[PDB]
Amino acid sequence: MGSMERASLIQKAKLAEQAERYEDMAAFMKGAVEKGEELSCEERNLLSVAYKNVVGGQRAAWRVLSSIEQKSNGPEVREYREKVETELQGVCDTVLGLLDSHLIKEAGDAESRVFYLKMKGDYYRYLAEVATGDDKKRIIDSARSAYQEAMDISKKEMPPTNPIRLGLALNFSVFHYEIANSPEEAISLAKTTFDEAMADLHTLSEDSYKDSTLIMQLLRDNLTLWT
Amino acid sequence: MGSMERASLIQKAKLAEQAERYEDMAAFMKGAVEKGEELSCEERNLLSVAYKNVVGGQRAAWRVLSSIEQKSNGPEVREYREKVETELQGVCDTVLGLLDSHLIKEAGDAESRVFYLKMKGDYYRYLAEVATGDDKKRIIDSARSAYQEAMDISKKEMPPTNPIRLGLALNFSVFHYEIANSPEEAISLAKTTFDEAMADLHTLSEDSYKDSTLIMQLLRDNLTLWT
Amino acid sequence: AGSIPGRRS
Amino acid sequence: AGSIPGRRS
Ligand SMILES: *Cc1ccc(S(=O)(=O)N2CCCc3ccccc32)cc1
Ligand SMILES: *Cc1ccc(S(=O)(=O)N2CCCc3ccccc32)cc1
Repeated sequence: MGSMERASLIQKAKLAEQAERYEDMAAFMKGAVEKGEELSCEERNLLSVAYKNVVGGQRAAWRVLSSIEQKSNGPEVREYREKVETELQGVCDTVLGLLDSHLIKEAGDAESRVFYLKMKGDYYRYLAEVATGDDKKRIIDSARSAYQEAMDISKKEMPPTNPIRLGLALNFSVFHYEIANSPEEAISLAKTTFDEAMADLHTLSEDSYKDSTLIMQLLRDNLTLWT
Repeated sequence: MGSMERASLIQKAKLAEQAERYEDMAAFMKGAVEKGEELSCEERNLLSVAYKNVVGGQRAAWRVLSSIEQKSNGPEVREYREKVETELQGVCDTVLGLLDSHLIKEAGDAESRVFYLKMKGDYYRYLAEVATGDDKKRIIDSARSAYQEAMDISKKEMPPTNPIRLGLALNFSVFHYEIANSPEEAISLAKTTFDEAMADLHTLSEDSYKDSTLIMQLLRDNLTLWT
Repeated sequence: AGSIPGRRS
Repeated sequence: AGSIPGRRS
């Protein structure tokens, strides 16, 4: 997308979202990141929405194929699951490459740095979902390390109702439950995050309250599923 | 897909549908058609499902973008609508190319020939939806001609409850209403098709009855919208 | 107006 | 379990 203006890529990413063309949206936002400038809050959300939707569809397809393959216990189901898996890994590697070159290193404000480290944890978590064996251990640790750095910054620099802090804790709790085989850590993190947010809601405007309580309900929904 | 076995392409098209990977499904079925053998009833449905879903998503996106563009009355919305439009036209040209090389000419049974001519009408109709001006006239006539040949065969060779005959009439009636500016022809075709199917339902088994009445309800739904 | 779906559903 | 959605909806 090197010949397209940054502002045109951003505008087209917004149009692609409205048209539910998320692969296009991700390609436009990759082009925008590769212009080399930092991203605003709105632009960070465009980048995350685009790739989360693309990889979310790949994950759903991989899960369908993996279930068929496991029930089967010819080579076609495995081959096609492997094709989808390789495509998913490629998208995760692309996102991780954008974060490493050079979004994270240029992100100095807590909001941007936590946002990008949360994304880094997420895309390593998606790699971990399809990984087997030993490199699987290192992929899991890479997710953990990214989430932990984001947690450390969020606890020092953001209030306990901040929606990025809350969403980070939500996703790190999913990591603990679904990837790291640590359901008690997942439950403890979700509960402590929920309770500390509840105690800070009194400080918020109506609009901030709506945002924080939305993510609190997601934490509660997981706690209900896990307990 | 030249190095993959026909039977593996078919199997992978079925898996891709289960995984809701319709672009993959269309690529597998294009590969299967290009093996050069005729398609069975089940394989014809795989081919149609795959491309109908791909182009259906493109049409929905084109409509979103066209509405934004018309409301706007920079170049980005038009450019992106044009990009989506070109991709849609490319998929339609691909399907039409498969039908012309060589599905239609090898289809001698009424069921297969009507099926492929109905598809030919449909993909010219999708081209007509985005066409402007004069070549638009020739595209409309190409859709009409394909549907008309399919109608002529279906009326001579299939009972009035046959689901392919019914779906052909449904789609040709949509062509008349939405493309050809002939709402009275659309209504007449839908009504006559419905009534002649109703009078032949007594001949059908439970399973055939369910299929014919499903498409009859689609004809009735359009008649309710149009009257 | 609706055209034929790809599958009965 | 649910992770954060891309948009509030
Ligand atoms: C990881 C993350 C958490 C919050 C946000 S947001 O900008 O505050 N926002 C948009 C995405 C989902 C959401 C849900 C509830 C409340 C706010 C949001 C972005 C990214
Ligand atoms: C164009 C067309 C019409 C019918 C058929 S089908 O094989 O009879 N079938 C599958 C697709 C949709 C459908 C709806 C109701 C009843 C039967 C069908 C295929 C293609």
